[PDB]
Amino acid sequence: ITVKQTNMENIYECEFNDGSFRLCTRNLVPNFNVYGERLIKYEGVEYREWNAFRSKLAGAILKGLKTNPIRKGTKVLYLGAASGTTISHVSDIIELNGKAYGVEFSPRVVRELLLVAQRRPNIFPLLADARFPQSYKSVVENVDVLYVDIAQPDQTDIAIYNAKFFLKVNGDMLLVIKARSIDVTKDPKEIYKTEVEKLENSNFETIQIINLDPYDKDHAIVLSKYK
RNA sequence: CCACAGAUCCCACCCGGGUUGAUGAACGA
RNA sequence: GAGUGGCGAUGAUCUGUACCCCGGCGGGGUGGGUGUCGAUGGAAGUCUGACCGGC
Repeated sequence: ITVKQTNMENIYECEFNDGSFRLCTRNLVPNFNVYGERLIKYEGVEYREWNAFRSKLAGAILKGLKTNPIRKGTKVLYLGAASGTTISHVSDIIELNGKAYGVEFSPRVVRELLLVAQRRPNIFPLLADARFPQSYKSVVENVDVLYVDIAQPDQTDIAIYNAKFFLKVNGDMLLVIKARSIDVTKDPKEIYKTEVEKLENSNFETIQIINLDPYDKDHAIVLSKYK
């Protein structure tokens, strides 16, 4: 075993007893895991193993995401927080300084998000519909990163709408494009092109476009900058 | 010896089972 | 001149030589099994489908 820093703040890799390499984050709440993930101690510091198959952000990293705009003390608005798998990892990355506002409109699921956000001062859960930022306007601030993973046909439009509400100028947006929930009939690759055009036809400046394959089928993630 | 009975067996329908479980399957608030 | 303090059944040794280490000893780690509990940890990991009867 060995753990060491990567190009990106508070994100680390492990050399393993066998010789595999897995991503991990520095555990903000030591002894405690959110999904079933492995806890690893090295030189008396505890890391949480970041499974790429579950977290699209880890997936994006392993698919060579240039620069990660989520770091120490970053303010992120996180649309589609779901059960808290990925958002827990951005909690770790961001540390007590930065803040993460987790928007999620499915109660059956915010149920389990609560448990994550109780243990974590970083995370401000919100049972609200991301199509109406008016209904959480009164709790959030402006932000550096708009991380958007929402299952919706008009997911791109929703994201833009939130952006002009809460995204700082020169802030970054990580937008997960879910082809099969925008249209199961269309070709995933046509969809990626047309949704990126929406961002450009607003004024987002496409920085990097990644295809999340192995890890996520018919998905892509866009990193771009709001102007 | 036949006749006729008997009940069984199916045998197939018939019904219910039954698409909201037939089966068999060794326990321990 | 008076009182105290003096081996020993009313009881020494042998083995948990742990490893080896740095300074017989100090400290160190690695060990054993054992007390606690835990983790989430690890366990063909989670039955079966042709026709069941009543008549």
